[PDB]
Amino acid sequence: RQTGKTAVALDTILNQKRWNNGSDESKKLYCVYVAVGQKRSTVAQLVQTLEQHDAMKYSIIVAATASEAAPLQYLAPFTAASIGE
Amino acid sequence: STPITGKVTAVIGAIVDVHFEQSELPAILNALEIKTPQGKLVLEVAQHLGENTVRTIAMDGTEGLVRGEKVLDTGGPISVPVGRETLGRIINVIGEPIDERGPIKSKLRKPIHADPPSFAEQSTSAEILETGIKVVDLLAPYARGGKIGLFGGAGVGKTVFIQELINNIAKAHGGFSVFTGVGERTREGNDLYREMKETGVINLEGESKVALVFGQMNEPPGARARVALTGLTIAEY
Amino acid sequence: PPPVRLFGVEGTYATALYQAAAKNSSIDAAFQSLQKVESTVKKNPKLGHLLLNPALSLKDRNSVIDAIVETHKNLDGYVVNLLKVLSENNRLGCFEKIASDFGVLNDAHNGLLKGTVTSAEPLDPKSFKRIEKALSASKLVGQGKSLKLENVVKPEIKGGLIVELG
Amino acid sequence: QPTEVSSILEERIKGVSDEANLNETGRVLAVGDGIARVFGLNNIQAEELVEFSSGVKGMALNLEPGQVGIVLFGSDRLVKEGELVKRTGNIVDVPVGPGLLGRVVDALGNPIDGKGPIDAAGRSRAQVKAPGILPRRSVHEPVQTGLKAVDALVPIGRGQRELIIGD
Amino acid sequence: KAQPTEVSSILEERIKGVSDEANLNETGRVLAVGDGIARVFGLNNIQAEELVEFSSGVKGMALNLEPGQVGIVLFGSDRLVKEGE
Amino acid sequence: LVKRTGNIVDVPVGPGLLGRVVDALGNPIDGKGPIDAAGRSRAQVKAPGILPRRSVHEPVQTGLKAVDALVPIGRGQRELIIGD
Repeated sequence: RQTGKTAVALDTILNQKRWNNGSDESKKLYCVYVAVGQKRSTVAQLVQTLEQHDAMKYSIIVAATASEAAPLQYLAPFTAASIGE
Repeated sequence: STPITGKVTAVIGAIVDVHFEQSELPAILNALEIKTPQGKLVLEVAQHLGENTVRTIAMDGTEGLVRGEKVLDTGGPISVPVGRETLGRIINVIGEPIDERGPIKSKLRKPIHADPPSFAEQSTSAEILETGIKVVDLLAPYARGGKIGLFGGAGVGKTVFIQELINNIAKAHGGFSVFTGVGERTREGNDLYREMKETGVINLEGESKVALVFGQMNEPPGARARVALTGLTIAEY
Repeated sequence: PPPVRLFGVEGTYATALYQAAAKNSSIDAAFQSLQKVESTVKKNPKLGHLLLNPALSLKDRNSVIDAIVETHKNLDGYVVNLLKVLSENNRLGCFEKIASDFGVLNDAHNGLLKGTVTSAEPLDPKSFKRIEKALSASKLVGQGKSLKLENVVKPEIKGGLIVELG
Repeated sequence: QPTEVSSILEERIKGVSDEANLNETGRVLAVGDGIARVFGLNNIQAEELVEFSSGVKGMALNLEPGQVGIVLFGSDRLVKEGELVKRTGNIVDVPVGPGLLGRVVDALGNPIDGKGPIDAAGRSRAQVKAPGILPRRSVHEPVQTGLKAVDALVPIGRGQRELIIGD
Repeated sequence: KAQPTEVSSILEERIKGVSDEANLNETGRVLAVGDGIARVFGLNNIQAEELVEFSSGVKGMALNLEPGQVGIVLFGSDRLVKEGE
Repeated sequence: LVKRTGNIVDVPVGPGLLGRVVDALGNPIDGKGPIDAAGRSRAQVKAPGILPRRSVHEPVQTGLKAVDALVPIGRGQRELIIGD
């Protein structure tokens, strides 16, 4: 369910600041996260935690709040991948 | 202006297949209307199945309904009244109070289904509620802004804890409580009624705050499902 | 009992029309209005073919059927009632028109291409099938002699496989 | 492919193609295996008891737009296609009353104990909205089910709805 | 013989715009909408996997095409549209 | 075109098929050519009833000891097996 999976994602995304804090385009990464199968509260919490560590600089978040129906879900991972490309 | 109405054509299971006229196809989840010899028959449209016939699984008994009886749309989703006027009443899934407590006229009877808060309307906080029970006072705080779940089978009577929590909170609540009796056993319904009225929470004549709405468990399933929708609508209001 | 059941598939309407009209004379009378209706539908590329679409409203379907019938008395007979019934029962009956024609042929005309090793497109409009068949075949061979090509007799494939497999 | 076929599915078959005088009487198009479709009864009340002309009654749980289907509450050998069906126009009515006790009646009310007829307060509709929230108080009167543990550990009170689940 | 022409022009007319000037070739008529599904008759130019504006303010995806109707999954609530729109 | 064979599915059967591997209806597949027939009966024959049936009065050998003397396999012994 979440054996740290949500937490692991939070940790990896946040630790990205360790490298993105510099200026090297060689290693600076513009990470993003897709939101398949998540209640809007979880996304709110992850956004708040990221902004708390000041991660609103170079991270993105594809939002599929569990409110959204099947279309948004089955196309959200793919559209996120397109943003990633 | 024009009262849109159709011909309720087919009744299968607990669902009434409400056909409609040109441009009279009611939307899904809209409040239909069906006047019956037993009174009002509450049917909520389902998947609009084309052929100008929108399916519907009713919120009242399927019995007695006669094919071809006209059904006129209410122009929007299923509705129950919203406001402090609801306090002290047992609002039914159809919305007709089952306590014979007379219509407590409110400002609006909003449609049951609506939009949720945006991420710009969804906030979050860390607050603890005085649940008055040392169990929840110490081992697990209750959240003033967060869900507080529970568990336990039959005989653990968590509903008793629910009523107790409602009473203790209301005893120091600046805002009015709310409940939603999703398909409770009817006798437990009446006992909850008595305990809520006599505890002072449900001031039959005063200004109560804990508006208990019960799905009553003894109907076709649609009313039971939409009851929580109604209760969420009320609390949202 | 009809000449032979058409195995349904929106052919139930046509089968019933044939049976009811066969209660009356309503044989050439039935087929004539149907032929006129089909010709009228062909005579309007749109609004008569796009009119044969599921999306047409019930009021729209009844109105389109009425307008097609409005071509004077070209919709004379029980075909009017059948068209109106289909207008809510099943929109598309051009195949039902062809099936009505098939029933008419079964009542009076009969006949279909033989085949065997011939791909000819002839007809033998006679009740009997023990005399006129040879005359029809020989005539269609000696007159016209169109594209009746099955490429070659399948026996070539038969012998080829037979030899090629011991 | 200019279009699709003539159709996809159907609901009705017979070929009168005329006015509907089957508002009280029915046509038993499909009948078998204890379930029967009926053509007719244009505006029947759902779940109305209906009588098949052969001699077997029935209740109509299915009222599909084309044909309404009615359960054939008996040995189906008597029913046949095209047999007339008469609307009894009422919900399931069984004569039941204080004189019912001491015998065995069919759940269709008919006293089948073989020990004579049954006199009862009258026939009552068998499916009605139960006593809701209002006219009831908490079960206070006990019920002593005789068995020691039954009365003691899990006492089923007077008037209650307990169940005895088991293998 | 003016009667046939008048009848045909009246039949083409009185159809709002479904067969009047549109023929549902570029726009579409929604036969039915189950939950996010939208069996649509029309849009005779929409390709597979098509984002479509269902004229109810809610977009959606046309992720399957069939014989006589296109099943365009909707990216919004079912009540947000209606049959026939 | 679909041509009606006019006969229920029947298999080329007879003692001659000995040593020959035959396809579904009996089409030889090894490549040995034709194999004679002592009758081509339908693929679904009605089995003998009670009176035309009998007990397992004649035994046989399963060959491998294979727990076979333990549990025999006699005249008409419809034995079954199983495995991964």
